Order: sequence, then C-alpha cells, then structure tokens
Amino acid sequence: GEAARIPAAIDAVIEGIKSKFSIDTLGGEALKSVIDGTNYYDASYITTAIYNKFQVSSCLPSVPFLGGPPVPGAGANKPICSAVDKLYLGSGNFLDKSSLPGSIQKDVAKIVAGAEQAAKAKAAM
Amino acid sequence: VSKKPSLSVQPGPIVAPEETLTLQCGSDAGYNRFVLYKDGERDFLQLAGAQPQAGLSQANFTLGPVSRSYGGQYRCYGAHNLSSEWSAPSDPLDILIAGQFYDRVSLSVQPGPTVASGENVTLLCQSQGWMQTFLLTKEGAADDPWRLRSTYQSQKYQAEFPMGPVTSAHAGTYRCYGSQSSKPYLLTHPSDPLELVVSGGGGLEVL
Ligand SMILES: *[C@@H]1O[C@H](CO)[C@@H](O)[C@H](O)[C@H]1NC(C)=O
Ligand SMILES: *[C@@H]1O[C@H](CO)[C@@H](O)[C@H](O)[C@H]1NC(C)=O
Ligand SMILES: *[C@@H]1O[C@H](CO)[C@@H](O)[C@H](O)[C@H]1NC(C)=O
Repeated sequence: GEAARIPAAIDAVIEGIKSKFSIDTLGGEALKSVIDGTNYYDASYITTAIYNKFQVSSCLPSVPFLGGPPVPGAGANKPICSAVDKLYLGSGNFLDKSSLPGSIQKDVAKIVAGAEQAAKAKAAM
Repeated sequence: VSKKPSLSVQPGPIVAPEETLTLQCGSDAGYNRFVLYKDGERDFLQLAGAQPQAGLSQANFTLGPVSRSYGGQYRCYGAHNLSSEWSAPSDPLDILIAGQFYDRVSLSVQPGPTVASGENVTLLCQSQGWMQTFLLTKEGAADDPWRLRSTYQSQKYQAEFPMGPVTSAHAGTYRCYGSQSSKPYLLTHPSDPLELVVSGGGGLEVL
C-alpha cells in the first residue's frame, strides 16, 4: 500500500493546513501542486511555500523606501493575513518579521506529526 | 490620521545591558493594534494586539535583553484593525544604553559634602576622559534625565547641575553618566550612587 500511503499523507497535510490557516480549497491545490514531492513532512519547505504563494510578508506593516508613514500592507485584506493575525496577534501577543516564520513552521510541524501518527495507526489497526 | 498614542518607558529611559525594558504604548481612540519603530528603520521592531475597552487600549512591548543596538529614538503607532491606516507617530522616546565605554564618571556636591539650609545644592559630574555630555538621573523619579554639555575645566571634562536652594525634595539617590559625540544614546557606566538626606533643614551625603 506504499502508493496509497504517500498520496494519503499529502492529502492529510494539505487538509490540516487548510483548516489551521483558513486557506480555501484553491490555495490547497496551489500548495499541493508544489508539495507532491517527498517534502510533505518538512515544515520548513511548507512554510517557505506558504510565504511565497500566499504573500505572508505582505501581511505586516511597511514603511516606504524613500520615506513615509507606516502603512497597513498590500495584503491586509486577503484572508491569509486575517488568519495570521488571529493565530499570532491576539491581545497581549506580539509579532515581528522574524518570529512569524517560526510560528507558522511550528504549527505546520504539528499538522504533519498529527497527520502521519493518525494515518499510520488507523491503517495498522 | 488618528491622534497619536502615548509612549512611556518603565522602569526608566536609561538601561544597562542584559536588562529588559517595558515600553507601554496606549491610547483612547479604540486601537486594537500598536506598532513600534526605531530611528527611521523600515522594519517594525514589534507588532502588538490590545483589545480596546471603551476605546482605551495599551500594549506593553517587551524589548529583549538590551545591547548597544537598542539605543536611539522610538515611536509607536496605533491602528483600529489589520487593514486600517496607522495613527500619527507618538512623541519620540529616547532609550539610552549604559556601560558602553570604559571611561568612568564621578558625581559629587560642588558646594561640599554638607550643604547648609540657606545654601544652594550644585551636583558636579566629571570625568578624566573626553565626554561630550553628562546626564543626571534620580532614583524613583524615572523620567527623562537632565543632560548638560560638558566643559573642559581643570584638565577634566565636567558639568555642573544647579539644583537651587536646599529643599526637602532634593533628597534621594542620584547617578550621573557620560556620553560621547558620535553615539549620544550610548552611555558610560553609572557613577557611584550619591544619596542625599535632609538633616536639620540642610542636605548631607549618606554612605
Ligand atoms: C499592560 O499593562 C497595563 C497595566 O499594567 C494593563 O492595563 C494592560 O492591560 C496591559 N496590556 C497588555 C497587553 O498586557
Ligand atoms: C477598520 O477600521 C476602519 C476605520 O479606520 C473602518 O472604516 C473599517 O471598516 C475597519 N475594517 C474592519 C474589517 O473592521
Ligand atoms: C546660590 O546661592 C547664592 C547665595 O548663597 C545666591 O546669591 C544665588 O542666587 C544662588 N544661585 C542662583 C542660581 O540663584
């Protein structure tokens, strides 16, 4: 059942990502189209892929290059920015450009661990 | 643009290395988020969330162990939501890092060890090495320190802080620091503390 196992693990991690980060089905297929390799267990690669495809850098406030006031950011209206804000910026919580990748990576690692733990055990039973 | 927030520092604006400073950024304009910037740097230091209650919200930004890099001017901004435009900059807060030079400074009473009731208290901060400015601070009254430009006198660099006629409010523990020209937010090690005690109307140094 090796083919079933590798395809099913990929589907499970994609579904976990879509659940945690409130990513629509379309974003799920966008992630699937690059995660189909044997990179589905590496939270680092998934975090970089999420950053690139969903433009998480555009969620944070930015300051103009030649001088200006801080602005909300190009993607602040996109759903990914609202999801990131709820997940990592509550009342009494803090965030910076360096901390966000690690937080997203930790949660993606939880997704991968849970997906394969549950998949292996049910199939073995 | 919305009215600026308020930026305060606790315990005080002058901090020693390996210490953490709580910068409080607050407002009454119903802001759920606050952002901190330093010296014009395009990347924000910290973004914080604060649930407004009747419009009043405060974010207690925690600077990490402080180093020579933390010295400078800080401004915080407030926003109503993730997509809303940011407020006007808060008034700038100057954060100074101590223990950055080997040169030592000394704090003394220029009138002398004891000051009489009708006499004035003058605090002298001095150093053997070249300093551009000297800063005077009082314990507990942790506000913006008193900075005076140094003068070359008696083959030393020194500044006199005239506190006026002896009063009971002059009592307390005092420390002075030195700053050089290129890096005004980097300070020397604190001088040895000078405790002033009110005795018989007069002031005395207590060790
Ligand atoms: C910050 O501290 C003040 C007073 O200690 C408190 O009123 C406020 O709710 C605190 N804010 C956060 C985000 O902890
Ligand atoms: C964000 O705040 C602005 C006011 O600055 C308001 O007009 C807008 O509706 C708010 N957006 C959301 C999603 O709450
Ligand atoms: C200091 O005290 C003297 C008298 O002891 C007085 O003449 C002088 O005005 C005081 N200093 C200042 C700045 O007023």
